[PDB]
Amino acid sequence: LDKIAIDTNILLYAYDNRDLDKQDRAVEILLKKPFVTQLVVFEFIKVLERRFKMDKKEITKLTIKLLKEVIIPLSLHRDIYNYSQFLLQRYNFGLSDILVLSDSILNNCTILLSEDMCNGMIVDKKLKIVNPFL
Amino acid sequence: MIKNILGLALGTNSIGWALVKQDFENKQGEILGMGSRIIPMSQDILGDFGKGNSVSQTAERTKYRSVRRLRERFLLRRERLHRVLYILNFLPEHYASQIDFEKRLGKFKVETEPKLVWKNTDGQFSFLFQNSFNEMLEDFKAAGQELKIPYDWTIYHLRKKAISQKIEKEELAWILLNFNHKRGYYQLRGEDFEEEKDKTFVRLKVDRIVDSGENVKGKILYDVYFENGWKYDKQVVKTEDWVDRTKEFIVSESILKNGETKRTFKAVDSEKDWIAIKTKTEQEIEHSHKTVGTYIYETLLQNPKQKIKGKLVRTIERKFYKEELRQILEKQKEFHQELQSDDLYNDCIRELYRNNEVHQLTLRKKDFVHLFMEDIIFYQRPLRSQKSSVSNCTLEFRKYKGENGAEHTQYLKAIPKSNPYYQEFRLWQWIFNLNLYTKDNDENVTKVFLNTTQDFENLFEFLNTRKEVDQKALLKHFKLNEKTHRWNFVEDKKYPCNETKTMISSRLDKVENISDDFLTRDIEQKIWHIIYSVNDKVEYEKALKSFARKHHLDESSFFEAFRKFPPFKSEYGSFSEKAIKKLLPLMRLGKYWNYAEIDKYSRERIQKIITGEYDENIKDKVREKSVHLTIENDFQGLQLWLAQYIVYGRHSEASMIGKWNSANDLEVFLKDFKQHSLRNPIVEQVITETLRVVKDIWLKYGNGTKDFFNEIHIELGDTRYISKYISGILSNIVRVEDGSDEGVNSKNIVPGNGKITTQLKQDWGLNDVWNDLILPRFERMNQLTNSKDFTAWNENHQKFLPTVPIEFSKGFSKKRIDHRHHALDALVIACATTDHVNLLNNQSAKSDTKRYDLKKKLMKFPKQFLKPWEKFTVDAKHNLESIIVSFKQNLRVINKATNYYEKYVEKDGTKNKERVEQAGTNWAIRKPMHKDTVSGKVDLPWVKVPKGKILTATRKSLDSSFDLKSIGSITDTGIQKILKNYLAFKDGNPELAFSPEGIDDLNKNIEKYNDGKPHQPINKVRVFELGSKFQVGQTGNKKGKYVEAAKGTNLFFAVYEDEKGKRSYETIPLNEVIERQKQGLTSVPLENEKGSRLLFDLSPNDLVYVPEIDENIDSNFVFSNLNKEKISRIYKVEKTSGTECYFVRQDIAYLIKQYDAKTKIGELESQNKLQVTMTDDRIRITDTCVKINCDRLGNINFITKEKIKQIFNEFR
DNA sequence: AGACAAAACGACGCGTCGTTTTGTCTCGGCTCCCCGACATTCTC
Ligand SMILES: [Mg+2]
Repeated sequence: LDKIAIDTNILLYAYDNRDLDKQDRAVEILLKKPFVTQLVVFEFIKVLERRFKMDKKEITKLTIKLLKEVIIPLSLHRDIYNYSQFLLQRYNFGLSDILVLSDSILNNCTILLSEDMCNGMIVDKKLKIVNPFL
Repeated sequence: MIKNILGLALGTNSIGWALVKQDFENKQGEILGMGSRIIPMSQDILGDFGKGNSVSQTAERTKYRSVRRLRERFLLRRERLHRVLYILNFLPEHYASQIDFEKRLGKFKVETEPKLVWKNTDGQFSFLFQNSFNEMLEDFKAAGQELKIPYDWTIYHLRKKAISQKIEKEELAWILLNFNHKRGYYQLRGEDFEEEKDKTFVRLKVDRIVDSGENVKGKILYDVYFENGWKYDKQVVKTEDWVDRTKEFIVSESILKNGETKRTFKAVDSEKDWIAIKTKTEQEIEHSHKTVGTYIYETLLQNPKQKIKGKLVRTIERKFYKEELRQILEKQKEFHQELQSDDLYNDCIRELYRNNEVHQLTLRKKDFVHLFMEDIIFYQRPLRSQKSSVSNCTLEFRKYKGENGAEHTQYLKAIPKSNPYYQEFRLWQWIFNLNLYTKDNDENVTKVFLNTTQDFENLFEFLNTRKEVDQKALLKHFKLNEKTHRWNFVEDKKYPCNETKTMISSRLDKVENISDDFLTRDIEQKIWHIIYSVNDKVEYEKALKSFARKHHLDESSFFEAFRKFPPFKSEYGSFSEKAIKKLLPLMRLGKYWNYAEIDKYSRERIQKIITGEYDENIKDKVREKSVHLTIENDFQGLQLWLAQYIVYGRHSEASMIGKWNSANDLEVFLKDFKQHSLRNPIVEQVITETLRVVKDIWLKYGNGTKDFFNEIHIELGDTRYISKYISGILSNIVRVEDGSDEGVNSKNIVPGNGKITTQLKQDWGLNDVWNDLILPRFERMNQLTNSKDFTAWNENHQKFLPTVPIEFSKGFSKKRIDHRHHALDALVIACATTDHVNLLNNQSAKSDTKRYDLKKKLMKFPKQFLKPWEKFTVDAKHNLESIIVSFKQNLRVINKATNYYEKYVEKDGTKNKERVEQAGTNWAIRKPMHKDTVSGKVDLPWVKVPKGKILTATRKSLDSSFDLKSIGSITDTGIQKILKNYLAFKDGNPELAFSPEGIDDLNKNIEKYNDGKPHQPINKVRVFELGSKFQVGQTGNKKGKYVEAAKGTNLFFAVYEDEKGKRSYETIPLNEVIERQKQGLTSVPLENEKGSRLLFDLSPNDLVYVPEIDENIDSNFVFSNLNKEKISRIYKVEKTSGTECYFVRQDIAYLIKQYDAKTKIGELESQNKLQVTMTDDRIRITDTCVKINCDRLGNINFITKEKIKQIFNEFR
């Protein structure tokens, strides 16, 4: 029993080809219907528009399809800002990462998956970060 | 001509502040500001501090802390017992399996509750000591009582058996833990009293009462005789309750000097007085002549239904347990070789004190018995040193530079008064203070018998040999007698005469076998230091024997001389030892005086004085007084004043006067204020809040500039403590530095009295503005009671006056039922000039003309006072009908606390005991989390339980208040049946049925009401209740404890709104507030489960505006045009529960009539607070109220454009 | 006529506004520091 959350990295490695192993492990990780934040989808849209220069229509179609079928969005907790400031005193991370962990934690998530953000490090003794591609 | 006036009225929890800008000469002026600050606490404290009953939350916190600390010390004792016994291989395998000995030293493994004897195998519990159980059954069979007894009764059989037989090691470990449970009463000081110490609880019978011929108060007093031949020391009047009455007394007998017992008496009641119970149980144990364990075992043998814990043995001297445990250990010692193996003993010593090799070296010389008894179980820590709290000398200082590069001053602790230095000082001071008078002419007969130095020499030598003198001895020293002379002191009073040295002389005289010169200054001061420092019996006798060895005296009578020295009283002088030692030479005269013993600085100052030259450290008043000090020899017999100045150069304490220049000085003074520096917390809170309020008004109205307050008027209206302290503190701001204003208080500080304020309020029509303001409340009560007794018409004024019926006039005052009476008082005080207070305090003139000018200047022609300005009264109306009352709040839920603890740290290759700070985070809860009573959850098939609620059952005493409805609320059905039968049998009268006699009768005849079936007796029953109770904790058995929220802990009330518009309410209890604030979040969730956005949170003492039924307040703001209809619709939260919030109009202090369940009437119904408005619309406040925010001065605070700029101007 | 939409029935049944009433940890021993007030003497 555990609540799995994920970050922009898993979706980005899922989409790209040149990293066949990373893309694979990402697509199996998407099979367990892992929960997502609204933030993570927002940076997904941003990186698709900046890095991948995809047109708006296709991007919105893909995000709607994934939110409907593969990934399960989670509500934007209203205490995200105070709690993100709480981890700011004890943790050394980029503020966007602090928000994604804040919203994952406030939604009862136990395990988060990504390359970055200090593999294997438990956050406020209630959430863990696991690099799954290794 | 224009003067700024700050008037302050000080109450128990109220500060009334007013600031006005007056021209008395031109008959003008206007009020700038008014307000009242209220510190909420219940009227219980108000009625309690007048008499005094633990009126401090600090004391309650201290009590909880002490109880906890005792608990952890018991735990630590048991913990060390586990460690030692595990080393000894004494704990059983099944038990010791579930104790951690590696990380948590000796603690039970988490989520386990092992018992030493109850072994669990495949989910079943079995006893471990079967053979001892069978032996105890055989003993009971020999006694012939039963054959079915509890297994856990074996402990007393073993404790008796341990005295003279061999028991297995497991029972010994069990017995040791039991002894750790029950330690016993013990006094740390001890000091075994008179050898007889009779103190014997006896039961005596009064034989006869012979009328003693002592006719007092129209009645002749009788004496009392007893069967043993004893007479009651006191007499008796009431014959009926003394004839042949089996009375039990506590008596003390002392062998008097005549050689007879001086017997005392004291009536005492068993089972109701702790001393009587203790003595009776102690005597029952001794008269049995056996250990208390065997006494308990025998009493359980004879009466197997006996309650031991709390009934049979409650409290007995620690000596009993000590002797029993000693006998047990010694008699088990010769059988168990494990108690002699010194290898194991060293192993235990190393385990228990690995970081203290000194203590190991100490206890390596002892054995197991001393380690178990004196070290682990019966180890009582000594009292903490209060020496660091001793006061400081006002003259001697010391300066030093720390690691921070600053120069800060240490302090010199004051001299103990028992020190012979201070003794000689007080004797010299008195000797200079003494002067004789004659009885005949009451003339100053001095300068004849004590004029030359030799007379004072003989006087001092005489006074050294005694300890305290009287009229007689001081007169007879000079040969004078009672009939002709008096000594200028209280004729029948005794004054200290160096008790220390004289009593030392007596004890050194009784020892004998010594030369009559061994008592000198060095020896006396030494033995004083020994007898002052070591206040502990064994240490004290060691020290005395060592002194008798080092100094060539026999240690056979000297220790007997000094073993029963009564310890010194705890008192200290005003000065320190250095200051007294420096001062002593100058008060000296004759042979005890010499110039050589005066230090360099004072000798230099003496040379400067005699030479007549000019120094900056010497004032003109000095030579004015020291004109007679021409020669250095004149520095003989100098008193305290002159010598003190010459030593330290200051004309005693002349104070610093002081002058604050801005609000920064005040705020620094407030920052540096120390807790517990005054009489009691109430006045301290009042003074601190007054200082905060005056700082705020200074900032708001004068912006912290110099001398913005032209004058401050102060008044109070027990509480007199703050009458002078606040005036002294606030004198700094309104003082004048020109030299005209010199004294303890600034001349601008003008306290008044009740006479002035009441005469003014009558003469100004202020009473009229007040009663006009309050009348609507009385009209509301009239319409509520449907009468006309709450308002009285008058024709002299032609209007309705507030009034109360006589039956509701128990303690009424019209003035105490509002909060802005404080503002009224402040305003009337402010306008009262020094002329007014002088006129009304010194009305006695001795001549009409002299005070007639004040009459013409102040009285209307002496009828009424003339207006400060023509618009005074209506302006006062406008001001007072426009006051917001500001209520201080205490929403402390969590705060940070720092923990220091002793521990051995490795530094520079050495283990040193130093103080470590706790790692990690740890919060302190600042509110009582829940109520003390603990209930347990039950499930009853015959009770229907609503969803979301549970049934909790608690034990209660079966007593007179158990009627049929309540009898139906006991969880036990058979008990319900039996109690129903009994209550029916007593005609349905619980008072007769459930009296203690009735309970006894039911217990004796339980067959008659159980349908003939046997049943155990009943004294307490578990009554169940249906409601919402939450678990105390989650660990161990704390998940089975169900409690209720504590008083005053429903502190936040959330109001949310959904998208359409309805308001939803929630009462958020303290628990989730705690973990929310611990997670850094807001106190209340910002959305509810439905997702409705949170409007806001309400707390007790909050303020809301309740708009009219027609107004639509959605984005109103505009809180600057607060007129009277706006301000009358301001409600303060009072309490909260569920979805209900109760409010009181902010201007209400006390309800005219509270609520009584008989008449069923009240100002605000039963709760004394309404969920709705008091006005005729009666609208739910919670559905339309809007939260507001006020400051200390009660001014509304709202978003503005400057504020919206500054929000992120600060971050820019 | 068919088959969906929902009103109607049931005893049953539990929730709900408004107020009132009820229940709420207790006693023992000391020790030692500080302060306050009120009396006397003494210096200024
Ligand atoms: Mg990131």
